[PDB]
Amino acid sequence: RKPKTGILMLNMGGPETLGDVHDFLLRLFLDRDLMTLPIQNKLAPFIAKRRTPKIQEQYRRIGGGSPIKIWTSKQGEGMVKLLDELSPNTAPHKYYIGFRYVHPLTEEAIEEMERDGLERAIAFTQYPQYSCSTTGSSLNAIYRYYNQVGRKPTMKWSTIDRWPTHHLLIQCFADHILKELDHFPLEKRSEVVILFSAHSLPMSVVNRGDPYPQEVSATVQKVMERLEYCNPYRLVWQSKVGPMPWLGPQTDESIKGLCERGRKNILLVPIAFTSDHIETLYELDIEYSQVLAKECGVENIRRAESLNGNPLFSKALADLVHSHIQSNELCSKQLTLSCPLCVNPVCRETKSFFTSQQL
Amino acid sequence: RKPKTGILMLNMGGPETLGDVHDFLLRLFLDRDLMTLPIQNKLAPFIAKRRTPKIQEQYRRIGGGSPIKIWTSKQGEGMVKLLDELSPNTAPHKYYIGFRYVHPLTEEAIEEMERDGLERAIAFTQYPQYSCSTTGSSLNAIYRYYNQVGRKPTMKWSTIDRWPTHHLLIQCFADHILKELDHFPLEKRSEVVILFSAHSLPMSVVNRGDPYPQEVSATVQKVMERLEYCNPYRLVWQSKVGPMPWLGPQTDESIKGLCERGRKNILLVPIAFTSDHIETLYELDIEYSQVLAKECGVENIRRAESLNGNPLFSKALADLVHSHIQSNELCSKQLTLSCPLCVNPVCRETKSFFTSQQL
Ligand code: FDE
Ligand code: FDE
Ligand SMILES: C[C@H](CCC(=O)O)[C@H]1CC[C@H]2[C@@H]3[C@H](O)C[C@@H]4C[C@H](O)CC[C@]4(C)[C@H]3C[C@H](O)[C@]12C
Ligand SMILES: C[C@H](CCC(=O)O)[C@H]1CC[C@H]2[C@@H]3[C@H](O)C[C@@H]4C[C@H](O)CC[C@]4(C)[C@H]3C[C@H](O)[C@]12C
Ligand SMILES: C[C@H](CCC(=O)O)[C@H]1CC[C@H]2[C@@H]3[C@H](O)C[C@@H]4C[C@H](O)CC[C@]4(C)[C@H]3C[C@H](O)[C@]12C
Ligand SMILES: C[C@H](CCC(=O)O)[C@H]1CC[C@H]2[C@@H]3[C@H](O)C[C@@H]4C[C@H](O)CC[C@]4(C)[C@H]3C[C@H](O)[C@]12C
Ligand code: FES
Ligand code: FES
Ligand SMILES: [Cl-]
Repeated sequence: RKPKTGILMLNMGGPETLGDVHDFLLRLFLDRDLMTLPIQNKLAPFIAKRRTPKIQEQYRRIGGGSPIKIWTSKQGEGMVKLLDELSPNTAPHKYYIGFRYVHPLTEEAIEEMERDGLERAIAFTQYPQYSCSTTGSSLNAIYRYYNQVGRKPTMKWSTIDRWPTHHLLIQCFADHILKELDHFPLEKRSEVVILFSAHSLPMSVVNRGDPYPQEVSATVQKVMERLEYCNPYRLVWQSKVGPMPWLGPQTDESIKGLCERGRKNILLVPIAFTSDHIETLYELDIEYSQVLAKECGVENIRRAESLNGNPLFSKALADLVHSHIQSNELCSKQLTLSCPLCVNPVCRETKSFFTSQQL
Repeated sequence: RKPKTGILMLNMGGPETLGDVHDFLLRLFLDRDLMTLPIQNKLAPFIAKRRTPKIQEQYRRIGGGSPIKIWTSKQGEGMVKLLDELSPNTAPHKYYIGFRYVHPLTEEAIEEMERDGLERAIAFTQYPQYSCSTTGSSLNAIYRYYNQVGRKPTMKWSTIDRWPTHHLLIQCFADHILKELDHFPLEKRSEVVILFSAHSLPMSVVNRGDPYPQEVSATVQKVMERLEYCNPYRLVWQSKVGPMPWLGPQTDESIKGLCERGRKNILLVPIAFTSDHIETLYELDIEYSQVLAKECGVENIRRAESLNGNPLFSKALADLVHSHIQSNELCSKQLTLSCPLCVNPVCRETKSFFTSQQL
């Protein structure tokens, strides 16, 4: 039996091996939805080859590459098997992986989606919190596809563009946090500082009105509420890159700063990206961690697990697709509003694309 | 009969008349908990004198002054009256007004709380979201007082240092928003953009690790969930003041930007300060409102009411004190953690002051 309802899972993806790094950065620095540079078509191929060594080193430090493709597939299969039982009417359900910077590319997934002749297609972002640089770009890619190809869609599109506070997403964070808290000495458990750490954004993106900072902040509050504020916490921002101003406090500074002030037990929480990724300076570079413990007497710096393959996550995914199908909405109301200082002509077009879909 | 349980309502206060503007600014720029300047004791008087004209002008544009004292008394009386019934064991209760920069000063209130012979004092901040420059300074003032009169408290202190998501606070916001939405033509309601507007913080305070932006974001999300995301929204920051970088987007530029992009109906919501204050450029300056109205034809720009006299607010204030008293907590868990990059040695002393209190 042919597939009825297709679920396109959107993410930036990641280099499978250190060999895939160059082409990851290449596509990344070419993404005008993410950034605009002078003579970009020529500077991109450069910067990519230029930073490849550095990025290659960082991925080596965490296993040799990104496991996103595998976790997404395993999560997708778990979502589908549950979707076939939850909503018989829209079954069979089939999932497609739509990575932005590496194969299987977004356009490739759409292209294949068109061929299987689906009745309904769902652009399901894998970023719980919305940013024009993440979800925005993935959704813009879909619009850019049909327009670069020159023809209209042959299936009904809709989208789950954000889910910063989905009750089952919150339950998974709380569970992973409790699980890691148990790894600290029993007599220090209540002194542990929970440090929520999300990827920073350049202030120029924040200042034009990106909704990301506000949604990440909302996820954090729901998690602490579920945990009944058992420990103190802070929302900090990691991996800023370059010399320009980025939203702080930086995770690096915060850990050092916190240690210089007596807090020896820290629990980092990946609150805005659901799969493993590049870690922070004090977790990786061993030379810096020594100086740290030698002066501040750092006791424990731990990191909660990523929602990788927790089966309770698949239940979160399927529950979202199910609700979406039952509500008949084409996108959240937040998507109908562009950033106050948006200067990307494609944003409006992508918006209209989804609000204008049939059914 | 004498007062048993005293409730100290903390806030920055405000100039009652245009004549009280100088001393207000004076005490403000002298606040070391708010900002640190070189030879501050000399520079403060100058800055205060140099800005009084502009601030007097601003307050005149809104009626000639701030009504914070009157509204706080009203809410205070309503809170006390409701407590005496909710908590008979701690009754009778008495509210005191502790403004930071104008009479009745924080110190004046504490000094009077002693004389009344209270056997319990509650430092209750009127800012739902915590910032070191707001609630932090007012709490630091309580510690700075006893550390001046060289003596110790004759009563037991405790504090309600934050309440960003108190359910009755959320209901009030949603009620005022719905009520204001009705003032727009009904054929345009669903298109009204809800602009939550909170006072900005300098980027140096944000990067230091101030919890304010994350708590304000939490209030926003709670309010929108309560309204069913009936309209699109954005959290923006107002009253920048100065040349240095502050957290954006700025309310002024967001309104201009939103209008330049076809969003004609905007609803402004004062989400982080519960009483009337200085408004934005497009609400005051008539020269700008016109340019805006004709360069990009804006239809309606309205501001929801401040949670001034709404009785449901008094009920929120009372429900908080009651819950606080029955939980037996001395402060929130969050107060036990200082900012990652704190450089104010008084902060941790203020912390110990509250966590070390009897019972
Ligand atoms: C401008 C910008 C913005 C943004 C945003 C963001 C968000 C919201 C999220 C995110 C993410 C990310 N990224 Fe992001 N972002 C950016 C960027 C970037 C770059 C450039 C890169 C590559 C690396 C280097 O250094 O080069 C990235 C990248 C990135 C990735 C990979 C990395 C790691 O670390 O792992 C991640 C996952 N990013 N992101
Ligand atoms: C640095 C800083 C920080 C901060 C924060 C804050 C928050 C969180 C909240 C707030 C508030 C306020 N303020 Fe604030 N702040 C600041 C500041 C300031 C100043 C300088 C002033 C006076 C005015 C002028 O211009 O000078 C103020 C001020 C202020 C007041 C008065 C105004 C109006 O607008 O009305 C208000 C209410 N503040 N705020
Ligand atoms: C000027 C432009 C930013 C323009 C803008 O923000 O509006 C910035 C962004 C990318 C930068 C370039 C990239 O960082 C790659 C190169 C880095 C070298 O250290 C300087 C030359 C170099 C070629 C940079 C020149 C210049 O600083 C660029 C081109
Ligand atoms: C960090 C990287 C340069 C790396 C390198 O030279 O090795 C530089 C080059 C292109 C830069 C970006 C582009 O200049 C476009 C944006 C310009 C804004 O002022 C900051 C964010 C912004 C998104 C920049 C972030 C950062 O400074 C980038 C990404
Ligand atoms: C140098 C000092 C900041 C020191 C520090 O951060 O460690 C800053 C903060 C307050 C500033 C002063 C205030 O802004 C008041 C004046 C403003 C004028 O535009 C310049 C002179 C002026 C007198 C400023 C001189 C200088 O930039 C000051 C004194
Ligand atoms: C706006 C005001 C000067 C007003 C005037 O000259 O008429 C200046 C003088 C003191 C300055 C503050 C002080 O320099 C202390 C802080 C320094 C940080 O770098 C920015 C925020 C910070 C809080 C400054 C905000 C703003 O630039 C202030 C408040
Ligand atoms: S950059 Fe946010 S809608 Fe275009
Ligand atoms: S500045 Fe935040 S605790 Fe001191
Ligand atoms: Cl829009």
